Amino acid sequence: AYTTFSQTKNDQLKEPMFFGQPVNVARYDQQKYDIFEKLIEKQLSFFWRPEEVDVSRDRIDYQALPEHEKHIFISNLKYQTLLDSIQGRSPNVALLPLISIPELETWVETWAFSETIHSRSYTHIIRNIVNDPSVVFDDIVTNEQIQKRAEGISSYYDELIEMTSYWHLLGEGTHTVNGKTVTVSLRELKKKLYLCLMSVNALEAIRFYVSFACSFAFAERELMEGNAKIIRLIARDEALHLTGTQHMLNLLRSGADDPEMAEIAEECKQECYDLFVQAAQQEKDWADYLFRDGSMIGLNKDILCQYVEYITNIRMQAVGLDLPFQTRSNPIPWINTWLVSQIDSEVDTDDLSNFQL
Amino acid sequence: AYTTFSQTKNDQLKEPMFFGQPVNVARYDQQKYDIFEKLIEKQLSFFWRPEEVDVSRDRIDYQALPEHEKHIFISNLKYQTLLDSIQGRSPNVALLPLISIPELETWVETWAFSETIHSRSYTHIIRNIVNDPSVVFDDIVTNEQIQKRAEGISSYYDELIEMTSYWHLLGEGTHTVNGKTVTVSLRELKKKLYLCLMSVNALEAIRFYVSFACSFAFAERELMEGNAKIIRLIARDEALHLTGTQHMLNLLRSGADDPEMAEIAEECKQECYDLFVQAAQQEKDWADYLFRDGSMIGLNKDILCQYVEYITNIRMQAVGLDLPFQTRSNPIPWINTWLVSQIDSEVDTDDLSNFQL
Amino acid sequence: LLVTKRDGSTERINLDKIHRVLDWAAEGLHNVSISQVELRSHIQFYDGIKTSDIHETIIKAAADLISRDAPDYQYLAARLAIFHLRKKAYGQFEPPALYDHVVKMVEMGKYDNHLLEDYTEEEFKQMDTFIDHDRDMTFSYAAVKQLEG
Ligand SMILES: Nc1ncnc2c1ncn2[C@H]1C[C@H](O)[C@@H](COP(=O)(O)OP(=O)(O)O)O1
Ligand SMILES: [Mg+2]
Repeated sequence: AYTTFSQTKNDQLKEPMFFGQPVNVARYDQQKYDIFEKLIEKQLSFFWRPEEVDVSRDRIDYQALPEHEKHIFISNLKYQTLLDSIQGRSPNVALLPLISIPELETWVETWAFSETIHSRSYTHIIRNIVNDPSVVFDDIVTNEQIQKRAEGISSYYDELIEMTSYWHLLGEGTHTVNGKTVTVSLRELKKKLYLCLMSVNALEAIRFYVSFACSFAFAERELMEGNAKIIRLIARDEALHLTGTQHMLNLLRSGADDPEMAEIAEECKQECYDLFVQAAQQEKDWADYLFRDGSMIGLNKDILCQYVEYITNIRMQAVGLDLPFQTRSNPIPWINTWLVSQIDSEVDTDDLSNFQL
Repeated sequence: AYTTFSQTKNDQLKEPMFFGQPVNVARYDQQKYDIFEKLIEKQLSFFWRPEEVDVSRDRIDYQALPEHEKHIFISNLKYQTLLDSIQGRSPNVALLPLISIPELETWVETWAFSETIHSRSYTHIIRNIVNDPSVVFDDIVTNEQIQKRAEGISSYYDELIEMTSYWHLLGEGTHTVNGKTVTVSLRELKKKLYLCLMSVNALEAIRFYVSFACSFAFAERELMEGNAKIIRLIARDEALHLTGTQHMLNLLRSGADDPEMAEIAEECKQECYDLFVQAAQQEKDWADYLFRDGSMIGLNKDILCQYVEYITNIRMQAVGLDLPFQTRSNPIPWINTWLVSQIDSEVDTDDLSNFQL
Repeated sequence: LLVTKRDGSTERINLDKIHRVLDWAAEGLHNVSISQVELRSHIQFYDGIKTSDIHETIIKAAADLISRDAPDYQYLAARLAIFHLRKKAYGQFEPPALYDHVVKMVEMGKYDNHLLEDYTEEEFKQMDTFIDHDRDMTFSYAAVKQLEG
């Protein structure tokens, strides 16, 4: 079963990332994988609060927008509030009961904590842009275009949480639970983790960056500049988050951590590819909904969908998957601004006399 | 089962603190209990990093200490590393699958995140005073004098985590799991949460403050002043943490949040009282190990045990429990410093003659 | 809000008109961005804004995006500028017949009248078959600015 302080003395440098002995003593003088120590330090150095950004002049800009541009802004803001709502709690609930090295345990909690700052900033943005924040928040759970992806994203988490509970309560084997037969396979648990991390990677490396394009496009018109400063801080955090899942996935895929895992990751390659392709398709349809009533300067359905294909190819290659879309150049290059930050008069007649004209 | 984004649109202001519908949308424009919003805002404003504190003098002071005072400092430092190792992960693993209002969910993650800074500072202190930090960290798990109370605190966490998993997988009722019959009682689950929160309160309000006395005693002699600066920042955080559990306990006990909970808190009143007294007895037992090789100016076994009884009465009364020890004044009053923040020449002869001698 | 067309008429603003003209100018080019041109224009719309001022603004924006990393902007800005110069002289994209143009220009005093004395209408129509107006699509932006300037 899961224990909050395992009694066995283990060498934490030799444990795997997941499914080993639960971490007991939290030490930060040594790491098996120093990428997560660097991610913690980088995240701690980025610590920001939403209230330290001036968002007062954003209300003027929002009220002046056309009606279909209010819809684009608010739909993108509702979708962001949803995703970082899931991300606020899910890494803690889903990964902490599985982690067996301290540096990855602390990163997941730092990762999850920084997501709560993101959720707090969305309330800060909403509170300073609309008159009744309840109108926006109440629509997030019932929204037809959002809910289809909320259940899809959360299901990978939910299935991993469920198998983990069975694995802690019953252990590996074939079990009987109220008559019905239940098989708990550690190999199947490793498959639900790998698929979940893939879904989380596409969530933070594709879904959110499509959302950044909408937020930063308004800022390129010098509008919603308070929101854009906060989204810039979020995007700086988001780059760290997707780097974490990239290293987790590649370490699992390469078999460095678990010999069994390299083979399991190969059996999932087709399901992971379909997972990313479906994620890309869902965002294209989301862009189709965003611009149904019109577009704006610098962003329309084609431009945003082209960015979906551009950003997906980059992410899928980073985790060793086949490219589903055609090679393309960055359709919105302006988004990179937001994601990364006396004459010497002496003459010698003798030297000139050496000249033969 | 547990879901990371419950698809039911519910009024979060009307949910209970625990066991209600899992939190879906993370919003901070409204709270059922604003105490947790104030605690979040206050914890975020206290954000500090260990590396920004000068600890260079501390290596010299520690090496110059008598050997029996080295034992006091490092044993108290090992014990602190142990407790905040549990506190780093446990509120996240044990409480997040149960919380049903967003302000309390975010506070638990802010609470847990701040504990990882504590764990990181213990590494910062250790690595700056000893030559091989591995000797200290490996001794936390292998020393028989420390590990015994790891079992005390972690057992309340572990049992709540286990029953929570049964409650999510099977639901309430009498179930048969591999022949053996298993009963899942929501009333017994609420009883394990209340007992757990009581144990965590005694951990942060009693166990850690006994540890603060040792660190600050060295500072009153102008020794280990770099460690004392860090412990002062930790103690400021700890004051927020114990205020959190106090409000959770009192809200559950009063029946304001859940009427069923008030009845359960009455059945546990004796079990909770025994839990707090035992925690104090264990800290008395720990003080016997700290001073087995001698004492120091201002602190010995007698003085520290008096502080245990002094601080226990205060904490237990705050959560509506009977005082187990005799009333006494603060035996170390110096610790409060660290746990907060011509002639007028005029004469009137006519007035004088109206005087009778 | 309304813009003012080249013929003087007004109609409410439609960004698809700007999207379409940019998609046409960027067709076949590598490493160019319709989004970048619109955003770098920093176009300040006011009610009654001339549609010709809008086009001149997005020509300057695409022209200033010429760089080593995206050299094909030299053709995007040229195609936009050629399009703009067609409207200024003809009111439309397709140029008129060579003879009809020469007659109008000699009457306005902008061409030398010897053109109508040394060449017949049948000869002017024969030189119109020599002309390939698609060769305006082979200029770079610097070429067009020297042409119009
Ligand atoms: N209603 C509208 N709103 C905004 N821009 C427009 C518009 N109609 C045309 N444009 C843009 C597209 C062209 O790049 C530019 C002028 O091109 P044009 O086709 O010569 O002008 P027009 O259609 O006004 O005669 O103005
Ligand atoms: Mg036109």
